[PDB]
Amino acid sequence: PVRTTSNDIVEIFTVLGIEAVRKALERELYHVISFDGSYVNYRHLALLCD
Amino acid sequence: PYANQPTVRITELTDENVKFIIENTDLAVANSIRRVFIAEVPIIAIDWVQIDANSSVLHDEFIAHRLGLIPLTSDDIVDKLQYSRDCTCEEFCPECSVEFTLDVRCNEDQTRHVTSRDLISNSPRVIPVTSRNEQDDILIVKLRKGQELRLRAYAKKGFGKEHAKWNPTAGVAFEYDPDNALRHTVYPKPEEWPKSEYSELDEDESQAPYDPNGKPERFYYNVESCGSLRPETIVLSALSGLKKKLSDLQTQLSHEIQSDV
Amino acid sequence: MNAPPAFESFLLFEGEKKITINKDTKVPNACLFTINKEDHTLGNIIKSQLLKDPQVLFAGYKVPHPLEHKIIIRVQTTPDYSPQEAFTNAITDLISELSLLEERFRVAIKDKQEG
Amino acid sequence: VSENIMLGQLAPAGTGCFDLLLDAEKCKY
Amino acid sequence: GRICRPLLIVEKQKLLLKKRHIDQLKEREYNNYSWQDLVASGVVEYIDTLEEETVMLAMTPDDLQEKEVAYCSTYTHCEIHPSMILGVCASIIPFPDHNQSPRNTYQSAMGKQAMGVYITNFHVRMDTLAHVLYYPQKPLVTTRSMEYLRFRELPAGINSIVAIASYTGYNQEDSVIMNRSAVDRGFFRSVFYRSYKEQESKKGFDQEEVFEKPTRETCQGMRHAIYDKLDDDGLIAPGVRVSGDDVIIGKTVTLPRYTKRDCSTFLRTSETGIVDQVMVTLNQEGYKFCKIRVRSVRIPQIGDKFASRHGQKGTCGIQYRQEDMPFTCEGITPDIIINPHAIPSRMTIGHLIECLQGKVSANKGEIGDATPFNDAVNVQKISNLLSDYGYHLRGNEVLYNGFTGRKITSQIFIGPTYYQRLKHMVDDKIHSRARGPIQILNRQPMEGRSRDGGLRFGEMERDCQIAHGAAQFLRERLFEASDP
Amino acid sequence: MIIPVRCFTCGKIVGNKWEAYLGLLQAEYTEGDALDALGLKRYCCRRMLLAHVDLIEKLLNYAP
Amino acid sequence: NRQPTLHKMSMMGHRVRILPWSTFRLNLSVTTPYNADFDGDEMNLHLPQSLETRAEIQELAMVPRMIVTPQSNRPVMGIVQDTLTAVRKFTKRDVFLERGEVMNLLMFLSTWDGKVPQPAILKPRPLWTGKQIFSLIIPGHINCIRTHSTHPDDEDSGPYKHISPGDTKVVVENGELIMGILCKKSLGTSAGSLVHISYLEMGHDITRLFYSNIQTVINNWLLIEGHTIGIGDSIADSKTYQDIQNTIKKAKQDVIEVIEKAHNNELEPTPGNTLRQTFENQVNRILNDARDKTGSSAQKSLSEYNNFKSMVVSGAKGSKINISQVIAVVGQQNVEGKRIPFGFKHRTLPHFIKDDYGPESRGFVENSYLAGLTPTEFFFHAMGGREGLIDTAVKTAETGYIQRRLIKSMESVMVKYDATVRNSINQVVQLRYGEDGLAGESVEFQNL
Amino acid sequence: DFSARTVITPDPNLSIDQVGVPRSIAANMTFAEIVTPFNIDRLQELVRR
Amino acid sequence: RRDNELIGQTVRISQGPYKGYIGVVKDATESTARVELHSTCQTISVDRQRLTTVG
Amino acid sequence: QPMIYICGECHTENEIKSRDPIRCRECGYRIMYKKRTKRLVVFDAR
Amino acid sequence: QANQKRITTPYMTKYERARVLGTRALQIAMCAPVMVELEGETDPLLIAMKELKARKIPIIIRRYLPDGSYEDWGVDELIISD
Ligand SMILES: [Zn+2]
Ligand SMILES: [Zn+2]
Ligand SMILES: [Zn+2]
Repeated sequence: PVRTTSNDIVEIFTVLGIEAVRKALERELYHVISFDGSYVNYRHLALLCD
Repeated sequence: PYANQPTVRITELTDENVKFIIENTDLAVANSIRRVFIAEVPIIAIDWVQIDANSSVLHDEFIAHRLGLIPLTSDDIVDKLQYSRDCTCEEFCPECSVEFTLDVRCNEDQTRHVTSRDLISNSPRVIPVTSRNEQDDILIVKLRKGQELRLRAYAKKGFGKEHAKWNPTAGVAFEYDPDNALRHTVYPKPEEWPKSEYSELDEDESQAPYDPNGKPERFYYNVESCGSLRPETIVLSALSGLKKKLSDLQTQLSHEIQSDV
Repeated sequence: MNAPPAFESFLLFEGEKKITINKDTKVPNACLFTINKEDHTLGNIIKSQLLKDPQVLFAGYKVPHPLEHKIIIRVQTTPDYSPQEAFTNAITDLISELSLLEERFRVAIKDKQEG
Repeated sequence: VSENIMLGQLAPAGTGCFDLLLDAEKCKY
Repeated sequence: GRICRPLLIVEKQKLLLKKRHIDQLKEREYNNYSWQDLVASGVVEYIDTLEEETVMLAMTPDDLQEKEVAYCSTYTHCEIHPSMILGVCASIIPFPDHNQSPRNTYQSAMGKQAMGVYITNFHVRMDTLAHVLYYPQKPLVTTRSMEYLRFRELPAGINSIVAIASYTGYNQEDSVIMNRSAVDRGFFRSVFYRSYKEQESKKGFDQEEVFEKPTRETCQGMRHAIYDKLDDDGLIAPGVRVSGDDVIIGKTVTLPRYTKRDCSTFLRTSETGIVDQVMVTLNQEGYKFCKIRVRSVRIPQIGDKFASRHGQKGTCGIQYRQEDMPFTCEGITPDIIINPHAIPSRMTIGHLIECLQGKVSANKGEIGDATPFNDAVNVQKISNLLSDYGYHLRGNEVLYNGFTGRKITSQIFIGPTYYQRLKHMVDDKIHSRARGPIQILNRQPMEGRSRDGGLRFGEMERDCQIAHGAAQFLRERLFEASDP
Repeated sequence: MIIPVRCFTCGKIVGNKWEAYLGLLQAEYTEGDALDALGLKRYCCRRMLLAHVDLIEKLLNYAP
Repeated sequence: NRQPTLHKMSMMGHRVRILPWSTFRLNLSVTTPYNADFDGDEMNLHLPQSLETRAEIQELAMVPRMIVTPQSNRPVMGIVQDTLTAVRKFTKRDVFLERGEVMNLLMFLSTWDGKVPQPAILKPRPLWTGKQIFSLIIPGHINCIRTHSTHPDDEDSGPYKHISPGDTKVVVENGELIMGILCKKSLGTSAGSLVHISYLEMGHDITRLFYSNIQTVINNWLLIEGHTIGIGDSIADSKTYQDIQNTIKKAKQDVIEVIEKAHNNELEPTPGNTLRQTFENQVNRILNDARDKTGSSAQKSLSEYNNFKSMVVSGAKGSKINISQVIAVVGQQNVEGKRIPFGFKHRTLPHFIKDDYGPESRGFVENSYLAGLTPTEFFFHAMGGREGLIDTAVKTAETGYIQRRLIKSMESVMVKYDATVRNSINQVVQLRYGEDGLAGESVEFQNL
Repeated sequence: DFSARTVITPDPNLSIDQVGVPRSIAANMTFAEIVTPFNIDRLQELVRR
Repeated sequence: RRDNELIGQTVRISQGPYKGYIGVVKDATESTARVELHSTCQTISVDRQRLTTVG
Repeated sequence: QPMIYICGECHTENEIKSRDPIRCRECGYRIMYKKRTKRLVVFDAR
Repeated sequence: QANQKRITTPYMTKYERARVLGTRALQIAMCAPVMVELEGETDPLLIAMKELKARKIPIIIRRYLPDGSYEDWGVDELIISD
């Protein structure tokens, strides 16, 4: 019940909340941008997720 | 701290090309001489056209540009003529230009080949190369029955840097170190490369051994002239031109050293 | 629309100097010769002739831009000598070499025609 | 910024987030 | 509407196209035996896409022979030649089976933009836009399909001695270096023909237009331009030089600078042409109708786009003279120099093979057969044939630096390659504006070079300057430089 | 549409070689041997004579 | 400016240089931010008509100040095609320059004190090395450590770690290139390169000069060395071709065996995948292994003089895959991530039998671009290419609409004077920018 | 206003902060420079030109 | 400073680098005129002293 | 007023004046071409 | 706001520097008095820049705060970084 997560940010917001979906959204964006080996500063993903 | 003592050995001399060899000189002097043969050797060529009538299938700029590329005999005349920029006349005077004329009309049913023979000049010394008394005449334009081409051209003195029509060379085969002794090139598979005509090596060998104390010497040349200037006149006019440029530069230099104070 | 005149590479414009000498302040006994309306034809021969002078510590040439038709030649010499003097001797040496090469070419041509 | 841009005013962005005043205490040529 | 194509019928294991047919087809001009008689003989059949599902094809007759392992053994049709799957703009590509497919697509899109001789009767046609090349040449490396496309008769390019090398760096990032001396001899030189049309309308007695040399004392809408070139009839004469902002057709309309206004037709800005011919006739309404074809010689310069037949597109980075260009042991300077960096990413090996076959064709005295699928021609055979003329079998050649004469350590690759000049010149694209005309609805700059319009400082630009925090620039561009 | 005057690469005159080149081809000569007889050794000039298309001959079929 | 303006560097400040011809001439290193190539691209130019705007652009949007980007805290403009292939072939261990060539190169240095360095070889002939001149190109006394593209992994562990045999392990100390071969990993747009360190330690003006110097000097040396590409670089010895043909003949035989197993029901599905999916995965695996094996064989056959290798090592343009496709084998053509589908009734083309899942029938291009593609392989390759054109022509609308949506949602969000991040409504989004109040330009990767 | 557009070209002889602007675009576009005793001379000559 | 007599006339440049080039004067000034060179496609400014009217 | 125009095939310099219908008086062709100007049109052979 | 306790950063921002040089350059272009020496400086930009390096610019930057308050920071009190 600690590491089990999902990619559906709606379910995260409905079950865990707004700070959880904030982090889950950042993890999903980071995964989308890093899959091709690229990298973007965290301050940008954070500004968007916030 | 001084100049070199170069030598020359001509291996072939004809009316079309000259093959010579320069030894005991620097690569810079040999390359600059090669560049002068193409860009700083004066020659006479058409640089002004006035089309009075042109009913041919080729527009005026097409004919003018064609006429400019026709080589004109300039062996002894180019040294006497002057550049239009320095000449104190106007229009196109006989001391700074050579007037040409063309008047052709196709009256017959057969196609009329307007050739360089039809270019009538006022000076018998400056005439088209093909017209000089084998080689056929240069083709300017073909005419159909009822067509006309009438103009009045003027030739001027110029060099290659202004336009390629003023280039008296048709190829300058400059070569040095046929056997790759200085290793200026690095053949990854020297056995796959052919041997130069000036190479002196057995067929069992590909390239000469490396020479650490070696310097570029024995520069080979093949100056193929277009026909305007004899192959030897190009070389003489080149060396004289480069020596004049250096003389003028030395003059401007002394004027700047003196102007200091 | 913007094709520069062909004569603009060799003819000097009204009031423009053919050569300018600028003393280099970075190191002593060095100068920069900015020659207008010239190219690698003179820069290479002058560079090479300057390198042969043992009293010349540096001799190089460059074209600031191929579209421009100017050239800059840098010359550094020993304290007992002078860069202007080196550039002058280098031109004099090239003139003597070309004069000699011309006479030996006329001789070679005469010998080849007569056979 | 979109509003000030539509009105052609200095958008409160970068060089527009402040105002400059003259200093009479230092104007001593 | 059922798209179909012909195919050679196949019997049990052999073709029906015997030698007696090829014999009759060779003497086609004598015995009048054409394709119709070939189809009527039951040798060829038109097969459509829906019938191809039930058909078993053979690419070549070689597939019909007995092999160690039988693949099909029950063929029913055969392809005449596999190269026929290509279109028109793709058939002109030499060795298209040696290049990346996108490149062949980009070439098929460039072949339509290449200059040449679009039609033989170009002096009579008064087309609004026409580009004619001075010296068109047929490609030394050609495909056997061009004989049918008539590319041999109306070519669209020039065979250029191209050298794939980095010379001063002016050919980087899809750019090329040209030989100024070649350009002076008419290399890729072309002419641009533009036709201007106009007519005088007699719609009613209230106001009628007429061609006549306008006059300052009587005309109202006369620009600052001089009308002296115009003839009495208001039309201009051929052979006259006309620049931008000049008048070529003097038309006036009667008013309801008194009783008549000037309605003349001016030339487009930045043209500087010469009038080639002028024509006068009557339209459907029986009114006077004039067409003026201006001629402008376009010399290849920096910015003009050139492209080979393999997607290798680029603009002329700089023009070096013959003294400054590299050269081989013999006086062969490259007409064009391209950056080798465009070859590995794009993988246009056909460009290299074309450059090889062209050198062999030029030294052998023939025309290279670059048919796509031809087992009788590969890179090894071309390499062996090149070694017989005293050249490196891989096309490389020793070059000498034109500025210092020193040899180049890396043996450069050089040879004849058919390049094409594209209608996308820089003179037709260069644009500038400074306090010009503005629209009527909104007092903002116009749109287009033809209207001296301004450039669009779009939203994406606003976003960029917002990121820079440049509020004054963003204000000057959206308010002070556009519509204060 | 008509044979150029000089070779774009080198500068050798080729305008006086077209008629002679055609005159050799009709004489049962091969394109290579014909180019050799005219003195075109470099592949640049041979390119000029072997890749040219005399389009002017078709333009003269139209009345002036 | 150049459209589409994607990032802030697509609009940079430039100083005017008036010259004759009618084209906008740019430096080659500044072409990467704009994503501009010279194949006919057009770029706009806006001229500010006020001293305020002139100073603003001179201090906020100039090219030197825009070298490093906050997007990924690394430089966006770096060395390019010729200057990168030549700098690779220039900094090698076997590059020796004479007194004439050195004087020719040093003349193109703006940041030169006029003192010629003592050559690395004084006898029997005075000779300078490429690294000895590059040391003069490098400004200040920066320090850096990188690794060349060909740097083996078994070298930093064993002996010779500090004295590399292949001249890898770039080491700059006190502004001198002590050793190493430079490439994209040391001069490109990567993080921690010599340029990034030059922009951090030294100012922006110094890095500007560092860029110009590299371009001028290296291009003037390349004028001597020269770089090219031809058939000689795409050809391999008969041994390599035999190894390639044998590898492909074996791959096709294995696929034939996989087909015989599935046809005889001797193939079982894998957990979580269908029998068909299992078969296609096995076939794709066999073909991918063959492509990798042949590609490695081609890479091993390239000589140190090969120009393709010279392009991939420096990273100027291309990759090993391109070489494998030009020399050994193009590979399998994929449509929508899968092999060529049965467009016809159970067939890819009417030239193949029905139900032929073999490699040649489903789009395995066993030939290389040099050997030439067969008709079927050409058509299938055209399919593989067309999918790339379609994607490149369709993604532009969706991505541009996304860029617009993202801007309009975050266009007023800014860092106020109290260091907090607020929107137009004065609401607080972050008490400190990026939770730390630091700009993304000066930061860089480190190790705890 | 005060904008321009044309094809680009490589030029290794320019710094990264430099742009090669043709003489035609530079002649049509202008910059409003204020007059001062430091530039009254230059601006005067340019006006009379 | 506007010599309306010269504007529109055909002139032949009798001195300087452009010697031999004839053209039509687009704009005239007390000192220099703008001649539209017939030969080329470039309008140039030439001192009126060098110009020579034709016909 | 005095326009010595040319015909498309008949090529005759019929003096067609203004306020008239374009029509060749010799053959009836409706398309007319103007004659080359009398101005001095020069050309630099470059 | 109490000038004795100013919470903003003591350094001059890149935007503040840009606007300071711009406005001061405009002033110099309008023949305003110069504070420092002008050995060979005429272009108002170079003059304003030397004035910044010398720290002799008579301008006060009014940094507005989100709450509505403001802090007046003079060009001499701010620390120039670039
Ligand atoms: Zn005279
Ligand atoms: Zn030639
Ligand atoms: Zn008639």
